[PDB]
Amino acid sequence: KKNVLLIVVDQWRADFVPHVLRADGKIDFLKTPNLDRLCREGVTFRNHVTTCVPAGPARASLLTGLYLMNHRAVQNTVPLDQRHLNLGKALRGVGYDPALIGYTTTVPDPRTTSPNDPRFRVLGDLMDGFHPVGAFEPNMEGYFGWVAQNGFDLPEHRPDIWLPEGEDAVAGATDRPSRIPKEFSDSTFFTERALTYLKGRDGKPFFLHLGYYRPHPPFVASAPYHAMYRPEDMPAPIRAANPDIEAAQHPLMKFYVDSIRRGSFFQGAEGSGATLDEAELRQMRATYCGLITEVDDCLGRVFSYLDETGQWDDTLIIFTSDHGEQLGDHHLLGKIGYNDPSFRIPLVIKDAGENARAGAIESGFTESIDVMPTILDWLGGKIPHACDGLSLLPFLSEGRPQDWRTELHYEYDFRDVYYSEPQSFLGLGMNDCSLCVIQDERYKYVHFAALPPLFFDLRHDPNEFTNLADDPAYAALVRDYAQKALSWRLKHADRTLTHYRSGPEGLSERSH
Amino acid sequence: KKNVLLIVVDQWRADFVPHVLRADGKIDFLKTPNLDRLCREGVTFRNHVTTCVPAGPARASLLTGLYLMNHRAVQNTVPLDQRHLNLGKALRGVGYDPALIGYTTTVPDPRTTSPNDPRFRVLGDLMDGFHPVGAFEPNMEGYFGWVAQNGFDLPEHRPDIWLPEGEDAVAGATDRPSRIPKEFSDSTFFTERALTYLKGRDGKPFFLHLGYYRPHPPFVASAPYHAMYRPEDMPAPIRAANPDIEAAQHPLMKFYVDSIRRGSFFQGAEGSGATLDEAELRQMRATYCGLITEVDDCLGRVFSYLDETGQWDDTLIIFTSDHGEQLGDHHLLGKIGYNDPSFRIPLVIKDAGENARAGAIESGFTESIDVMPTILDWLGGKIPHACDGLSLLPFLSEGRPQDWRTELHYEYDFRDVYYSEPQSFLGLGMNDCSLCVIQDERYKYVHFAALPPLFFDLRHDPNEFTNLADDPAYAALVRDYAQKALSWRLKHADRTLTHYRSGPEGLSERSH
Amino acid sequence: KKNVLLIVVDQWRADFVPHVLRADGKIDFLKTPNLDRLCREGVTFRNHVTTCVPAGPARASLLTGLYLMNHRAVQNTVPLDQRHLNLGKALRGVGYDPALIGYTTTVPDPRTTSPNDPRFRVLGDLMDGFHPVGAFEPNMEGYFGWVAQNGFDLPEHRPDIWLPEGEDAVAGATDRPSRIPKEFSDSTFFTERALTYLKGRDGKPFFLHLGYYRPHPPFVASAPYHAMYRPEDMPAPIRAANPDIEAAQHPLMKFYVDSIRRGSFFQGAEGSGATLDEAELRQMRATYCGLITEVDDCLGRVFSYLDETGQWDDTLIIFTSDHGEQLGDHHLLGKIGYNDPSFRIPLVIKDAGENARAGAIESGFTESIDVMPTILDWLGGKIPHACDGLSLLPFLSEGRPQDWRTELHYEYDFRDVYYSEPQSFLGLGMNDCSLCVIQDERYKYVHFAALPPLFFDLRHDPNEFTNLADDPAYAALVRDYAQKALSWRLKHADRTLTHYRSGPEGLSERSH
Amino acid sequence: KKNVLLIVVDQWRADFVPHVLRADGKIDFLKTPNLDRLCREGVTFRNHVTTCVPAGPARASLLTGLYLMNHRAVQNTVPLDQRHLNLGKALRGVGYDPALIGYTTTVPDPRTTSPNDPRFRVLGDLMDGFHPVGAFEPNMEGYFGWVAQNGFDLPEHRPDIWLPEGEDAVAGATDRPSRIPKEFSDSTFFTERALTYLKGRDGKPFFLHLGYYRPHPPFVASAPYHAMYRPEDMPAPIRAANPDIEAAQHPLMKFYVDSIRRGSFFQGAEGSGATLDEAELRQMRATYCGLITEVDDCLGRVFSYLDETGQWDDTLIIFTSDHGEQLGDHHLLGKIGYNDPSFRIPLVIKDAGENARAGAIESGFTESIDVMPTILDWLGGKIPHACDGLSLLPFLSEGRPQDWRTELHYEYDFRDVYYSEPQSFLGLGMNDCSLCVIQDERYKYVHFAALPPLFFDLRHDPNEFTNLADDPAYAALVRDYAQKALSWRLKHADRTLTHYRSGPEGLSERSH
Repeated sequence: KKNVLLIVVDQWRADFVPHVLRADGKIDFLKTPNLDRLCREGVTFRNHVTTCVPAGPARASLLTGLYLMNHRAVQNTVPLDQRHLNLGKALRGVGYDPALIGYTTTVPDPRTTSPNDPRFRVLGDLMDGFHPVGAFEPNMEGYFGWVAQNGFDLPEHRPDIWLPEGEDAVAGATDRPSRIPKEFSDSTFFTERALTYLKGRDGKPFFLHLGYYRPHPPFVASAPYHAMYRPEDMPAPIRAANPDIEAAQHPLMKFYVDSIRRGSFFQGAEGSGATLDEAELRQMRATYCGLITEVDDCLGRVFSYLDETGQWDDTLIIFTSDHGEQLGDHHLLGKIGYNDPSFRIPLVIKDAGENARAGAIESGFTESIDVMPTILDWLGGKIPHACDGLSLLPFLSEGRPQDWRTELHYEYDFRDVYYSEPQSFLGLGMNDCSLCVIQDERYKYVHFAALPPLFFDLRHDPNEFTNLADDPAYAALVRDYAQKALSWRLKHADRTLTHYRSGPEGLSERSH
Repeated sequence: KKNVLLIVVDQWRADFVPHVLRADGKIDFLKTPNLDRLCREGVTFRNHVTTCVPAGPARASLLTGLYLMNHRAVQNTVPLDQRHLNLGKALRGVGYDPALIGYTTTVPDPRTTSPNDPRFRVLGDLMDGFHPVGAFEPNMEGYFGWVAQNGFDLPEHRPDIWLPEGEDAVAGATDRPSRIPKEFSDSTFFTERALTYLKGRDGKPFFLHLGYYRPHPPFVASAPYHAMYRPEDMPAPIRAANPDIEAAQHPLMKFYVDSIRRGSFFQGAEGSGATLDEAELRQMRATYCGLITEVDDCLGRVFSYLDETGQWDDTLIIFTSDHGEQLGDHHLLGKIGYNDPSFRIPLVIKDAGENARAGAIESGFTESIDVMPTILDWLGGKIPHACDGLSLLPFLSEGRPQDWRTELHYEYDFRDVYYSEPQSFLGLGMNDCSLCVIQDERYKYVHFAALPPLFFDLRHDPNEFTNLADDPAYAALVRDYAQKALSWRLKHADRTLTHYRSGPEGLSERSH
Repeated sequence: KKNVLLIVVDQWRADFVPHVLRADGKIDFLKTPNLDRLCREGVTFRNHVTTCVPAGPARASLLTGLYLMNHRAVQNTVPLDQRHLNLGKALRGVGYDPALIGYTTTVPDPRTTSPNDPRFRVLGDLMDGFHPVGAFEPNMEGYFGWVAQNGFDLPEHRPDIWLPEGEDAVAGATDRPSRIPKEFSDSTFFTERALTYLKGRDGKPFFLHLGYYRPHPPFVASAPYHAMYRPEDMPAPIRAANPDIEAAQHPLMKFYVDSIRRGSFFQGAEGSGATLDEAELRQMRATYCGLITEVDDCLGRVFSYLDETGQWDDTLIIFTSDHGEQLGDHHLLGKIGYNDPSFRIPLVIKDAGENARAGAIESGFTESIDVMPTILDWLGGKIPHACDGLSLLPFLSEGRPQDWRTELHYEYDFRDVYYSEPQSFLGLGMNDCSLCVIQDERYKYVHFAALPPLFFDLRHDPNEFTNLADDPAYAALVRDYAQKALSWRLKHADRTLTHYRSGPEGLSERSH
Repeated sequence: KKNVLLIVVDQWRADFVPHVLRADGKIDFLKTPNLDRLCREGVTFRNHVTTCVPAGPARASLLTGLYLMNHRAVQNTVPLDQRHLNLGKALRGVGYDPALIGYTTTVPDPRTTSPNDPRFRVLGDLMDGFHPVGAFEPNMEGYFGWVAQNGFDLPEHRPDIWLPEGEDAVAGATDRPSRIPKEFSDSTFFTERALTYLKGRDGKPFFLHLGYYRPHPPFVASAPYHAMYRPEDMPAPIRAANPDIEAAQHPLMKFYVDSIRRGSFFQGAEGSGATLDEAELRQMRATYCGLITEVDDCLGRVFSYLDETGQWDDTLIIFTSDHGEQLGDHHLLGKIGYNDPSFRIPLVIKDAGENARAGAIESGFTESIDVMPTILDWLGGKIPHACDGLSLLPFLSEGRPQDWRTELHYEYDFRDVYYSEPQSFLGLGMNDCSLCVIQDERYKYVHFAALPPLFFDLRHDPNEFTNLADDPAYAALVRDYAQKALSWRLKHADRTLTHYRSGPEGLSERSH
């Protein structure tokens, strides 16, 4: 039997992975023993990125194997064209039920449904082609129903379960637990769904997308996770001397430094993200780590079931996140812009049976578009023609292919959506609000469609504080990176039908 | 606020409705206090039929408002063409989430998905366009997972929970409970799903299809429902002197009398349905009533939640079944052929607020195709052009429209499917294995595509034992009924585009 | 090489076929030597019918192999659903270019094109999937352009080329030629298109739909065709003693007797069709025969090219009409209602090489739905599942299959269209304005959806003057015919997906 | 009334436009009095380019308003995805019949038709959505049929009409006429189709795509066009000292210099294009000019009809070409690679009525993608969201918009097709065989996906002989152009659905 468990957490940064911290002789300041098991048994990818943010775009890339340039689900609230083949439909093509827990944050194609469809009132709903066995549901109704049915009385505004405990609590970064017990947390919910699904399968081959919401905000944790980590033990946020000097690097930086609000990160909180002080940021980070360890605890329950039923060694397990989180870096909160911490994400893969490269940490450059092709390759399917990504399976056996990519790529589109509208500030039209990034071990280039470009020397400036793009002494380098990214664009134009040929012998296909 | 609760039970006969029994001065030999509440508050339809059987075809009609002649999902295991507009998609068109609990038994259109799709391994899966919030799942995996997660240990073959209690139990009609406790029954499962969904909604307007599996077989009940009714208190089965004399009426009757097996009705049972004796049939009926009262008990929990939250008077509640059940009538078990008990089904409708016709029992002839138009009319939508059914709303206020139908209609297709293959016995090709029925208070005509027709005088022969179709003295009557059914065929040809017109002023539509 | 020439004339009656007239010892009062060649070399079908009228519906049946009950292009100006597979697309499936001359009178599916599409201003345009190589074009623009480019000056209203010659001419049935020379006639036009297409092919395998407009009205002929036949030599029209006694048979008869206008049949004419006298009707018939012989002359040019290039013996030639013409019968002009002369049409088929049944006249009952399956069978394709018709090829070799149909069937829908609106007169809604007909050598039954039925004894009443349906002594017969037609309905329900099955081994198909 | 005549010639270079030659004080060495009329009455665009070559890709751009990056019809023989809205369908959306003469060289989408479709045996057939009124047809069957029907006897291999006259003629560049009389030329054919269509319209509003094949090769002309121009009077070809020094600039240059054959340009000719001597090249150019003047003569007939019927002042006339022709430049023949002469094309536009800018010559940078939006804007339609081009109408009135593009762009894909397969030579995979170009008055940058880039200083090196891209002193410039092209890529990502938004008020659209 072959099973696939695709664990997709939300908003979990690549530098919050203990196996890699320990590899580099850093303090592993959070605990994730179950993720650590996967790392010991599998391959940990240390230069993995999501190809776009935030959740909608990122999950479109993950679940289609396409760049944002191809999928066009460019922001939350923007439709995903039905024409793209997604992992759910592809899994049906190899005889697998595409069972899904969590959410995909997918807006339907308006050509396919009524303009009155309630799916158009929310950020996104379930992507067509999956089989939902544990949905969050829009407005988290699935979760809240489950809490209510478990007999826990909810407040009148149900997200107020995430206010810190106590009538006197000040909303924001907090050393108080949330107002929801651990047993009724969202992470418990998703886990119970997983266990229910796996028990229903009763040994039959499975695919399961196991989605967790955490550590997405609000940054508040059920007891005792809220108190598990000390703020002084957390890595310091990396940021310029003040928000104004930060914002000076680029107009998009300025937009987000100015506009991000604390209430988008802590339930009920007032004020700007940028004005959080170091102590507050450290508490936030400790809470974030609490959330992370709550997921890991829950994963241990899923893993225990696989072990007890003798399915662990038959399961390909992929752990990843949809995207990262600034976590105060550069005066930002969230997953926006162009900085590494918004895009870099974990990826750990444990093959079936004893893995050839168990415990290895891979520096080859991998992108979230690669995960769908990997899964399909593993299950013996054809990788669709149209995918931009490649299978990672060679990494599990012999290593990085000679001809593998030599740069990481990602994209961000910041056109106006109902809750964040930078266009007027920036002076831009809707189709001119994007950027792409290309990077390697040495240099990072950020190319904006209609704003200035950025270029960082990552050996000297690993935290991206010193734009060099407009320095004449760097002209040849910036040229070279603009040129690599331009080649990337041309190599990734849509491939739907481009292998077909008419000719004297009729319709054919080209394979090379 | 306007809500819709569409309760769809499975295999529940119209003559197992206490309100109607009492109206006709019969003993109401089963208890259904919650259904009785709906009857007291709403309109009970006493001449309602499903337009086809079994579950797949019936639910296609229910959920599209189409005859089988139009929907073509002619048997279980036969695809439903994606072109038909179903209630789920139509509900999205009026801004409602099409939440569904239970199942639809729908085989996908092969033009829309891979031939490898696991949905093609089972009878049917969920119909496209619904939002599942409590699926049985193929092979009842949803249920069995929920049982397992609740900590109940299941047997190795999970349907063996429906063997009668005790190692010594003889499989078949039984006075022993099943091996599943009430708290872990399927009806409990669907109810918990309903309550979870409604609690998640938290007062917001809803549509919910609340599906129950019971009283579908196996005819075994959790304690103490197995013992709730005495076999001597049940209505006697209505059948000919012996199976051979029964089978003589028609070749299709003979097919089913000969082939139906007890193991399709009682878990693990051996032998033919037809050879059950009167005592066995009475026990089966008592068990069936047990199952029915277990549903009604569960409905009381859903209704209690609506009452406690003040939503009862804002909810249109429709109770119906997908089809009926022979229950030993005519030596048959199941939902097959042409007899009234396979097609006649409950229908009770309680409008929002104090109903103008509360407690009324309606004799107007209504068909399951009418339910979708009723729901959409009630929610202020347009009834799609293509529907064969009409809205029932006039019945809730002034009564039967002057121009309402004056005959009931239904259809059955018996072409070969993997578990029941009458073609070779009958001598027929696949496109020649159907019948249609037309009836009124006086006469019933059964027209077969390629076998002999049947005609019953229902005043003299209410139980359809004496075919008159080949009696010359009935030629004018049979003529008249063949002619009504033929007019019916012509009046119901597909209406997808037939209202459109080209002409000098361009494209238009005709409304009358 | 295998070629197919499908010649489709318009409005040509089956009883205007000399080979059959001579077979029955009648005077062959018109000349058609080229059609007579096909008859001598092939099989002439004497009981062929179009399954519906007028041109749009008839050509939908011809070009899809579907009954009107399935195709739903129920009247002129009503869309043809894109879902039906037509002969053009099927021909592409066997590697043939679906070249077409003439017209198909097809209204596009509004779901496929803008509501502003100019194709919605006319009766119909070209059916999707054909390759036009000689279109009439809407409003006959293709023709009129060709005339103008040939240097003939057209009148200001271009159809006035069909006024009889002379300023003093009275419009109507005429012994004067039209105002267009033979060399610039429509039949010359289509022929020149054919020859141009065949010369372009230069021996390569072809399919060609060679459409002629004639003998469709206006009943006026280029010289000397207008004078070729004497009115006294024509068959007398068959009609009741006066229009009122005619109209009494049925309300639909009354509608058409009352409403048909002469200007729909003769350019510029005033007055009712019904009031034409016997002399006028005889002239009309002589003109009609003139038109027919002009087509036959033109066919001789196409046939001469096939002969000179050695392709005759490699070509399957099918000659047929879209429908017939009342030609004064029953006080009617046109193709309407239920009478034999509107539906009965020629069919002659000459196979490649020396035909086994050369010169034979076939009485087996054949329908226009059979022609598409015949063509595809001949070219080695699969007959689509969805076709209602069957291949005629067995008739060319061994004869009528044992299991061939034993009745002829056709349909007419008379719902309101911009130029003919019987609904208010009849008292009917749009979906209640149809009939179907079933007949054999002895009896004819006409079943109306919502009007009275008709039944004729064809041995005693070959011209359908004496309705017997309401005669009690005929109850068993009418019963029997209503019953055959009802079986026909059930046997012909849509077959798109009904051969597919889910089951344990996955998706399969049933072949029998 | 508003009419549109879109004249699309084939293979006509921008520097073969007399009005522009005379404007720049050059000898106008060819005569085109009818094109000159349009120039005197309208606006001549002197910096117009096709966005890709050869014919298939170019006509996809022209007829969709999309870059090659979006349409993906990347080479001849590669399918055009049905999802793109083309001008034919858009014209139906404004109530215009999309009449077309010539050809579109469009390979159908294989998801839409059988793999056996004969349209897959040729380079391309007619694009879906047009109404053909004068097709060349695959293999020019339409033309050759018309010749044959006109009574001209064709040779056994019909393209041998383009061998030079005389049994002794050497195939290649020639001072002999072709073997087809002027009256039976292809340009006469298209013209007769136009006149036939316009006469059929009889004053009603029209759209007509009037396609000419000439001056596409074979470079041989009917008498006396073959002798109309002296070889010594032609502009000299611009090329390096020898083919090897030419080929050294870039591997793609080398491919084409090496592989192009004379038989692709002159009927029956042997040998390489590159080895033609100056005299031969001059003759070729004189023949090419002959072909051009034959088109112009034919246009005068169409224009005469518009004048005689009083429609000239009601017609928007757009004259353009699908692409250019190297004509010996850079040792090349054809439309390949990256040089200006393959991409630069005429564009002249005469508005209805007396034009505000009659006689003006516009230097604003315009691209073939702009033509569809112009036509639709002119006819009062919405420009589709998805178009990459913009309407040119502002140029006809006030001039170049302030915010108009400041660079020209084009693309070439050279992946393997049946007749030209550079991949193995180049060492490339199929999705790595493309380039894009960006240019302005001063500099030209050619960016290859997987080969070296090129950069020209057009003031010093107008004929693109000196690549500077690898010169360090040009690093900042090449950077700047790579960066403009990269911004171009990002600004032109697919726009199908990217204006839609979900949100609290339901589905909406963003306009800015």
